[PDB]
Amino acid sequence: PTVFHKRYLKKIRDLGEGHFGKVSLYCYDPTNDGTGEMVAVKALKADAGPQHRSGWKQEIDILRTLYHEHIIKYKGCCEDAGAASLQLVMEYVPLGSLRDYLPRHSIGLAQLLLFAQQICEGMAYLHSQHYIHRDLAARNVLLDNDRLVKIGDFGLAKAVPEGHEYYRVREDGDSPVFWYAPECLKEYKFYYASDVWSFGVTLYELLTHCDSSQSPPTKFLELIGIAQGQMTVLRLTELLERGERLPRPDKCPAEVYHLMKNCWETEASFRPTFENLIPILKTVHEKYQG
Ligand SMILES: C[C@@H]1[C@@H]2CN(c3nc(Nc4cnn(C)c4)ncc3F)C[C@]12NC(=O)[C@@H]1CC1(F)F
Repeated sequence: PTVFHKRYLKKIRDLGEGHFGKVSLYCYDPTNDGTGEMVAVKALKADAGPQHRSGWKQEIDILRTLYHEHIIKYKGCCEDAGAASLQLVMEYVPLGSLRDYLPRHSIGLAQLLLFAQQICEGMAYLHSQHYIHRDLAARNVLLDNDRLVKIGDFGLAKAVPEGHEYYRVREDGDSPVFWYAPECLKEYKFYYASDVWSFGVTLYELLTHCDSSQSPPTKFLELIGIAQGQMTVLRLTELLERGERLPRPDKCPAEVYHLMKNCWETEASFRPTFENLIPILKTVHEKYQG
């Protein structure tokens, strides 16, 4: 409901961008004095079509309903007269994404497990509100302080229909395939369990400290190869169906790797839910925090 008046918005730097969206940091100063609040502003590119324009409206609506300690804070909207859509004004998360953060900050296993737990809390919340995320990756997890993590982007989030257990996707070129379960790649259906597979990939990223050479696209493309034309996805699907998985990250405990493998069961019904993961991670965290 909060309206941001464009006249007090001053652009500081870009925070990120995608094919149809862009996030920039702004100081919102209705005085030009020392009370200026830092905000993250997501805008939809003016050249986006009706599909993305309606998806944007839906994305804005999704963030307005969402309220949880491990979900980025919705702040308000304002008129993007330049793009004739609204702008999503959210809180500014200071330390960035774990993808930006982890390669430069040697973080302990215990803090990593705490992040993992917090991601599950935020996700079990999203799923209780009958929404699937569809883009759960370390790049979408913002670090507030060394003990507070938040899911900070919902560009692909969708409402799970009333009499349904999954959503029909209709796959595109922007689809994060290396974070996707077999049922997503193959049957074009995204379940609540499909987000759990993606969490297993995010957990692998956390345990590799988001090292680019150890990344899911890097490791999967090494296994599939690159002379494989129009068949990266088919070859990814079949390696997953043969039981092939991302390797065990160096210094990752065997029990935690087992948990990652359990999130990556080929059979979606065999995967734990996020509500199931919370007591398990709470307990594995305490264990390594000692
Ligand atoms: C979580 C992922 C990125 C980064 N975002 C945010 N980043 C921050 N803090 C921060 C501090 N340094 N850095 C680099 C980033 N605070 C709030 C944010 F909302 C939102 C976002 N989504 C996007 O960027 C999508 C891709 C697009 F459409 F722009």
